[PDB]
Amino acid sequence: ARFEEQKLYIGGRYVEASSGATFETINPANGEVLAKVQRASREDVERAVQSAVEGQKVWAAMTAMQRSRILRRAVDILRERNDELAALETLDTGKPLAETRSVDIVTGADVLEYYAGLVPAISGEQIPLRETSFVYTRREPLGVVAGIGAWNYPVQIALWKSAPALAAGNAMIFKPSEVTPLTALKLAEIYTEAGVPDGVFNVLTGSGREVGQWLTEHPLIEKISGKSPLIIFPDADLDRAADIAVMANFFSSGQVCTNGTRVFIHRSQQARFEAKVLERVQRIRLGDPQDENTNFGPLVSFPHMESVLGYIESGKAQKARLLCGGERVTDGAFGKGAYVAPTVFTDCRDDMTIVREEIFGPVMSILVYDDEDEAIRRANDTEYGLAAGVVTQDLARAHRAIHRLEAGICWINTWGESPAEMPVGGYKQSGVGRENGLTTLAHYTRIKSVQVELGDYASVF
Amino acid sequence: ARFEEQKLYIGGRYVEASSGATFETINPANGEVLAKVQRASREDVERAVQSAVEGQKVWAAMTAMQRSRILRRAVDILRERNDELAALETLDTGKPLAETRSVDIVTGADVLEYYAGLVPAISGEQIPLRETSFVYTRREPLGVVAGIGAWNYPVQIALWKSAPALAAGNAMIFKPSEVTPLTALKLAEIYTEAGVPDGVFNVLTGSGREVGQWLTEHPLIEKGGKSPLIIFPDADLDRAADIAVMANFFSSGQVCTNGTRVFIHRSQQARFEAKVLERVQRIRLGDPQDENTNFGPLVSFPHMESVLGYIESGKAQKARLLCGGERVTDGAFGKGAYVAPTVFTDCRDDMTIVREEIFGPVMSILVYDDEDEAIRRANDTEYGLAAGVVTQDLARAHRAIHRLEAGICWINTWGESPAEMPVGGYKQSGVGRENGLTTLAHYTRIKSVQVELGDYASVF
Amino acid sequence: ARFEEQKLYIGGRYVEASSGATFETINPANGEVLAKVQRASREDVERAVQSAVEGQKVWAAMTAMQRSRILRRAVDILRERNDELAALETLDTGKPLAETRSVDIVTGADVLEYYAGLVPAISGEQIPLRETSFVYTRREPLGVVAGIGAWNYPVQIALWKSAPALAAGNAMIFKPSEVTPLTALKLAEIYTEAGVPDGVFNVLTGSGREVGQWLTEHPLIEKISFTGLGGKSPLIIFPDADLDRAADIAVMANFFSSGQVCTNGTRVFIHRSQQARFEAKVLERVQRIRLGDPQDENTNFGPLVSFPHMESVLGYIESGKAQKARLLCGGERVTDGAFGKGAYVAPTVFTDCRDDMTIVREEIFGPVMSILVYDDEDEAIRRANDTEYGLAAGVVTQDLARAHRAIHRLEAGICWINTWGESPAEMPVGGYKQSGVGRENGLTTLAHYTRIKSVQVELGDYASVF
Amino acid sequence: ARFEEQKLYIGGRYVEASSGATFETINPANGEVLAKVQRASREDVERAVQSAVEGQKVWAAMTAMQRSRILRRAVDILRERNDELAALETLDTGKPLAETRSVDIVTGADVLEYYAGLVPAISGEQIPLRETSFVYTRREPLGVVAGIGAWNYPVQIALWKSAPALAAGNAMIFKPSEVTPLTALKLAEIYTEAGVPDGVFNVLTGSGREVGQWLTEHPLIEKISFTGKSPLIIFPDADLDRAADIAVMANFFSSGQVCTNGTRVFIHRSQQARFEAKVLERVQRIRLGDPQDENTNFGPLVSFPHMESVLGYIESGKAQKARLLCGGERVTDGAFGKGAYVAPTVFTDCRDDMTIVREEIFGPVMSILVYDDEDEAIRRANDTEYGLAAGVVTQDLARAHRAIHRLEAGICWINTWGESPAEMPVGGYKQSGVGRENGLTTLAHYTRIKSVQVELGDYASVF
Ligand SMILES: [K+]
Ligand SMILES: [K+]
Ligand SMILES: [K+]
Ligand SMILES: [K+]
Repeated sequence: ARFEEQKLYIGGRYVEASSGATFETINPANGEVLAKVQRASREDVERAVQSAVEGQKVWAAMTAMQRSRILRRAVDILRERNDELAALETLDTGKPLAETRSVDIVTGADVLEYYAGLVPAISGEQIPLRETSFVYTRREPLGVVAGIGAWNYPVQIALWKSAPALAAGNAMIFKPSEVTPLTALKLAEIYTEAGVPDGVFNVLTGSGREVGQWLTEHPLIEKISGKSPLIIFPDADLDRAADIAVMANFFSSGQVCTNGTRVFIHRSQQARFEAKVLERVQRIRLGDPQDENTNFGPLVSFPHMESVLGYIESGKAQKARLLCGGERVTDGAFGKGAYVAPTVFTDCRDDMTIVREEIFGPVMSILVYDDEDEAIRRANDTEYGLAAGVVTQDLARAHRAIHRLEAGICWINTWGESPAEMPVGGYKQSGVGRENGLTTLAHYTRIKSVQVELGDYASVF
Repeated sequence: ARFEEQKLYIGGRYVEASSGATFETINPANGEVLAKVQRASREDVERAVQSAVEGQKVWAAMTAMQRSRILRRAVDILRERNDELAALETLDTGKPLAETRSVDIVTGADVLEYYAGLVPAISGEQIPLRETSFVYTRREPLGVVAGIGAWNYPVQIALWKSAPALAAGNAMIFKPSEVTPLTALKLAEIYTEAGVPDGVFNVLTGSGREVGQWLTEHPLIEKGGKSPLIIFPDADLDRAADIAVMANFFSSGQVCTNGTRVFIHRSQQARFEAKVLERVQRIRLGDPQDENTNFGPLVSFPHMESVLGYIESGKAQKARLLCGGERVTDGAFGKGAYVAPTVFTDCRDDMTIVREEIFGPVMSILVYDDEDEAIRRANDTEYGLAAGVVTQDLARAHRAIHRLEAGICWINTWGESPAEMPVGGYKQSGVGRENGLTTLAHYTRIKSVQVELGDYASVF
Repeated sequence: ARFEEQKLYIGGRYVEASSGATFETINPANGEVLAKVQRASREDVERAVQSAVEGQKVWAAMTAMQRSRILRRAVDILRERNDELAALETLDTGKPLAETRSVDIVTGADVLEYYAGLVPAISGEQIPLRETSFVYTRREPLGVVAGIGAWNYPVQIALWKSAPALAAGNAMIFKPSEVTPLTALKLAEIYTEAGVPDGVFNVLTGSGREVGQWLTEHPLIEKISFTGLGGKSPLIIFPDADLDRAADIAVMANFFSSGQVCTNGTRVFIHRSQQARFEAKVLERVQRIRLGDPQDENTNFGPLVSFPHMESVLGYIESGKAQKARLLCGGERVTDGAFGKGAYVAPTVFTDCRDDMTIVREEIFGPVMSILVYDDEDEAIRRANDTEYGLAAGVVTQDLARAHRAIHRLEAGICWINTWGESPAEMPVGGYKQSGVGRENGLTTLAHYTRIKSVQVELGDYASVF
Repeated sequence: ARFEEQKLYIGGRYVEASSGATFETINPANGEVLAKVQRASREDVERAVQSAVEGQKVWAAMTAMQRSRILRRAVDILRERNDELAALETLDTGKPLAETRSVDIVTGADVLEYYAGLVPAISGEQIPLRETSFVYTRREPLGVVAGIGAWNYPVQIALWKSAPALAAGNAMIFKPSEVTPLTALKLAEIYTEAGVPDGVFNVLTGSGREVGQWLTEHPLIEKISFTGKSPLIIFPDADLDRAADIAVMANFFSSGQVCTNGTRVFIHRSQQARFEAKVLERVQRIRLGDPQDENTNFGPLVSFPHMESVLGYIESGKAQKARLLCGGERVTDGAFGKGAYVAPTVFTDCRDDMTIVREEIFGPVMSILVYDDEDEAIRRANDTEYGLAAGVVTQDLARAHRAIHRLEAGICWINTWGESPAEMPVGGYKQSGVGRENGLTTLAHYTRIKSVQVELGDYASVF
């Protein structure tokens, strides 16, 4: 009710859905209705697909450099409208302006810029077979792909998913989280203004698994779409360790997939470490995310808050020691918002629920260990295997330890800057591996292998 | 009957299954029971997994070049035993020895040889972030992976799947098709004899879907078409007929990539049919162990029954039966699963034999009037595995092939498939560097390591 | 006298050369003096080099993406000034405005845009050696490199050499051809306006081979790129060729830029049975070539680049006649009207040529096509290959097998089937460029302008045999 | 006189030179003549080239896997003949059998084995231009290339140069150092025995610069492969025992005859005394001796002229008042008098203007330089015309990382030394791994691109 009703984006313009049904997007800072948002119907999905199939033909028919300049123009518009997009994202997600202004759009534009540069670097192979025959391969666009948005980093993930897809000559239909639909629409406007052909990037808003499900079932849509340990070794700089543990747990109010929510500390260092974390947590600046001085906002929604409070209650019941936080923040204007205080449990155990399960809120679990191998064994003892980190002054030891840790992303004496080829939100590494940029593009193309026979054809018949 | 009971292969040796159950593998040339074969139980899966987990650590702890040398030793053994493995494959599958001796083991050994030489090249990336920080990557083995066998090219596909997986430092648990389980056990023996550590290549036999599911569900286990052939009016028709015949009757039509929808221009239909007929009439159907045979029985009696059902459907929908169309029962052939080479013509796009994959020796000939129409109809299908054109014109050959929607494309030939695709049959004698490297990457995972050497910054 | 004296370009501005010596650049269309141009001394080379050393440090300190942003701004400016730069190129080279306005700056900007986009992809390798030890690599700028220009595509080649050198983080000192020095200086201004730091692209003009020698001799110049690539490239027209397409290709392959192109197909092989029909088709096309004032956009064939080059070409034409080649058309200087004041040679075709003729054996770099008859395919290929040169080759045929088979048998690096003239980006030849670059060709080129630094780290114990 | 006169190896066989001239190769351990060796003439170079041209065509006509298998067969023969080849290399070079038996042939064969595996991984590209035109590229062999040998790692360098050249489908004409020509010929026989076609690897021996020049001049030779004062900076927080082990290894391995040797050793003033005592103790237990004895780890220099050159440099250091810490003379006791033995030598309190500091010596002579601060050390380290390798020793890896950024050498070591990159034809210890886009990249340098544009549409002409 703050903004006019949000409509579907198909064919370079907004169009009315065919379901007559809507949902609300709520500012988590105050419970205010930001906008009513239209639910795409199945008919509307078909409409987006046909728009996208035709649009993709125009896009693919352009030269590589033509596509590249168009995407580079979208980058420009993104950087000009950075503060405006951030403010909108802050309203929708609850994330502090200090985060959204310096991370979400910035890194998003950066990856779009990066991929735009690789568009003219997509080529195939030639393979000699014999004097009278050879093979050449062509990399062709998939056609139409679908992208499913995240609620923690809406615009960043929209950029992360659409950039390689569009760069590889595909159209994308994007469905943002129902929790956070606003910036995705803004993104689509920007693509259109930058010269991206109609239907190349359509946005379908929808709730529950339905709109996502229709994209999945549609035969013309070619493609679709942690409890990380932090081990503090005995020779760690404890100030660095506490800064890392705090950043790893409370940035974006703990709503990051790669968060280091299981913090292993050696028995001999437990007392000092707890005191240092305590000190850092007490000076966290929780507040209204529209205040530039806030560095810790409310959670993304009320139902998520209730879920986090459920986990915290689980931690108390299971006899984890509560070091700080542990409740909803309700004084002042906070009581109308979805605020959970930065929470830390210690003396945890591996069978505890707060330790086994992803919480996706500001809840750190501190676990005590006695020897190095034990800690690594326990760090690995999980279903997930997303990220891991070690803190130590001995790099030979760190080197040894990361060989033994079963995780795709490993941090040594830092945390949070995730590999550039991974569609996970938060800090992103300001540099990409050539092969990962090119391998990612390669995922959005299919290979055709053409064998040319120049000689006689042999038949056994 | 012919051979002793076949056991499970776990840990560098044969071991007893714990199901108390067996199935038979049958010689399709004469219907004799080749062997009773043990069924793996769920506990036998668990046993194979623990063996594999431990074997993989020994394997992965070796250098890439150490593994490569071992794999090359298996290559050397495979070439020595080529003829013997070929004859066994012919017993189990019915495929002519002339094929098995020159294709199945030769190309499988080739691909093992290829990955052994390529793997030590693989390195990681290093990426500076700023003066005090950098990230690097390394590719690591997945761990234990599962391989599911094909019935049409049992040992070739066993080699095609195990080669990159083993080269990349994984263990594989392999489950051959219940129709054709014999050669996969021989391959396991050969890996062991080559020096592959115990547990690195285990084989579990099983009937139906159960063993497959058990592998799929295991938490420690990490991981057809209706292809069109378009004959353009400027084609050499003799070459076209050669291509169409090979594309339909090699391995008795049991190839995934077969050109089972043959488009011919209306003005050339009559002459093309006569040329196909001349070639079909000299096909040498017979005992597949006889080196002079070039067309054997189908792989099994149930598969024969399914093909005969499709042939019945063709007649029912009034396709014109040009030749073949029945089981061959003369003399000793009536004891085998022999279906004559079969050609239907005057076919239409909506016919069941045209829409559905038969996996038997049934060619469908379709008439077109113009080139755009032939391309449109060729593309009008859910499948998209392979396609080919026959023409002598430079522009038309490339133009047409680029408009066809298939991943494997042939100009003026048929049948030799890219070496990076686990498709049985003839293989291209050449591999793209990127294709080879990419296949290897499917059997590895990337670990990214970021090191901060300076101060760490925090917003809190 | 048309333009003011042209100075050296060092440190983001024009500075005086230390000698008082100058040379002239001449408009080949009318013999007029376009400008006096200063000749650099050895001291100016030192000056330019010291400037380059320092500019390069500032340039290299930026990230690859920051460099690429700046180079993209240069691209934007080049597009803005396309017509102005083309007009100037036409004055200096005598090439038709229709060519310069659509080819020279357009493709040069294209290649700058390509390398700008490609360079931020470059990463290094990490190679584990054992549990406790690894080595990693990094690519680094060479430092200061030099480039030597060509007279036939001055600005296009200046862009071709400076684009990957600069993208990779180096500085370049460029010496354009003394025949055509004007546009290189304009390029230098444009790099500066775009934000390329002072000293990163310096231009030194000079006569003869001395400036080139001083650049080579300097110890702080890491690499020098000379190209200012001989060819006597064959075009084989097979009997099943479309003869109209073949005639079109042959004339484009011989008379574009008035025949002053490294890759030209100056030996045209025709089957004996088709010689007369093919000649008639070439002659028809040659007769409608619009030779004239290059400033007129309607002109498609200009004068040669200089009077001396014209005399050299006329010398070859005299040789062809003396050796009894049959003259099909042209064969003389064009002197009617104002053309007498310019360096104009008529489009010339000899036929009944023989492999031992001088015009067949030697590169002419002028508008002189040699037509040779053959009797079979193996003979054509053998004779096409029988030459010291191995630059380009082309075939015209409608048959799928013959097209690829003949090309596979031809010993040349640049090959064309049923076309001519669009050359690979990785080749520093002027003219039409292919609208697409192989990923590997691009990175390989970038790598020529970098060096590998290799760092091995030992985290564990060190072993000594002593 | 130990062996019969060595002839040229052209076209898979030994043939007589047409120069009428020979030179001698001398065993530096005892002064014995090993062999008279024929000098190739300009006419022999031509003969070798025409043999190479024809052989290369046979080699390139084979399938990629055929070439791969032949090169692998050569690897197996090299493993079989390791000890025999090592003994011969020891005779010719004076390098201890302990080195030659475990390093030279082992690592050479390792590199050939590596490249043999990549033969089938050579391929080109396809480049779309527009719907109606595309380009495909073919990687073809250059043809005939030349390799120039080095005297300090004869067989290893022969292997290092010939392996990618042959794997890429070229023929190579190889010219070993006149100081050490014997093993190159043995390698040539091994290639032939493995099935390499006649002419694909020819060997021409010669003295002076004649053969190398004639090869460079020859119009059918597409490429010639020819083969400083590297600093070792010991930071104040270095483990001095590690520092001393590295310094000693970096200076005295192969009797100091390695290209990448860290002959300028920078030590902080606060650590000079302790460091000197640690170097002294290690140097004193070096086992100088007959290189045929397995217990020897330090042999004579490669030749008598080289010894005299080294002794001249040692005289320069004394004359310029460098402080002699140890060694500093020819070892002449007993049998050693008949050989070319120079004691492991250490100068300290050196200065940057000293000849022994500024010039490369290629002998067992360490120059120790004192410094006061880290940036000064790094500056002085970079202040050399050369810029091959550098190393740092420190316990602070953050510091080491910063320092390698500032050091200008392209081969850098942190807390180690000696193992050079596996793409650089520099003898010695080698890194037991190669990054793909360098092995595969090196192969590319031995091929050229043929680019084929296919036009499927109308051809436009402005005329
Ligand atoms: K919301
Ligand atoms: K069977
Ligand atoms: K001029
Ligand atoms: K010697």
